Amino acid sequence: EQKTVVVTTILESPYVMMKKNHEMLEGNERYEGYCVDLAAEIAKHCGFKYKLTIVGDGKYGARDADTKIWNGMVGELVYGKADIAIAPLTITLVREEVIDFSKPFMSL
Amino acid sequence: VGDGKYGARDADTKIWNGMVGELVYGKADIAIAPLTITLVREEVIDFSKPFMSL
Amino acid sequence: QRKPCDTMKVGGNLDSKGYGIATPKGSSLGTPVNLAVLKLSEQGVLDKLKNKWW
Amino acid sequence: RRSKIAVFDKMWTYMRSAEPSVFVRTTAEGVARVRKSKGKYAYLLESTMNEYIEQRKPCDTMKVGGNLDSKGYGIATPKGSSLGTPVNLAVLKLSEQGVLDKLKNKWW
Repeated sequence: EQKTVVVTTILESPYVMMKKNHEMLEGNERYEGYCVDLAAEIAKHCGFKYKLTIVGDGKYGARDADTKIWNGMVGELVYGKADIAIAPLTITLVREEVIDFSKPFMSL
Repeated sequence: VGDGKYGARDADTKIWNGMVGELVYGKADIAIAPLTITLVREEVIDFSKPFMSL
Repeated sequence: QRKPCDTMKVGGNLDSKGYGIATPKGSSLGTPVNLAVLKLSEQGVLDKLKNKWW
Repeated sequence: RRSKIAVFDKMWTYMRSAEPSVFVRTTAEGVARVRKSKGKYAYLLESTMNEYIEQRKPCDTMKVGGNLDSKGYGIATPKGSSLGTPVNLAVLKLSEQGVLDKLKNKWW
């Protein structure tokens, strides 16, 4: 059977924003914005349930050349903990070596 | 190659004609041309990340 | 488009870059997501969403 | 034909009902129809072609406006060929080092 899939994202505004009702509401309804609308569309296509979590350390991250640790969203994704990063994560050479990007959904 | 187009599907024969057909039938190793990326094409050939925007 | 709305943008773009969905290497999620992210681009839904927030 | 957002549809309804026929079936006919019509006629085409046609003689037209969408060209490889995966790195490594900008400037 299928199990719900974690999805990791960073607030960064207006991609993700806090609902003005988080004092009371529970679950995904805490969050709204362009990212959430895109998430629901992908979920409707692929047919998976998803649970949002805010990223643990607030940063996109890159490999530290000293410790070889990956921090950030890429840290939570590479070490097998997040499974998808729907985020404004910029494609750059050092990232393609460890994760796969779709074709780009926006240009800047 | 004598396409003049950039390859398209024939809806009748289902045969690929033009540029993309030469890759599907394996006549060449790699194509480098300004063919535009669209959903009909990924299902039968692979594209890099885009080298230009328009 | 945020108050006090006293800036203005000018001119072109000095470079180009793209955002993207990301998945772990070897995940089964990798191929269907890229198809969805192409399919949504052609139906215009993405620009409708952009207008819905900017 | 599938436009949204309640601006393009006015143009579509116009082109569906104007007389005489506003469309042309080859691009050089569109260029000629612009060039002869003393600026009373305008045409829509791929920006990369527009930005080249500007630079040829007679040098009598100019680009105006931004864009309506975004699309990109790409290298193509036959499915499952081992050659495809290093090219996907090569294209990235070139873009971050200015080569694909200098090669554009050289020719346009």
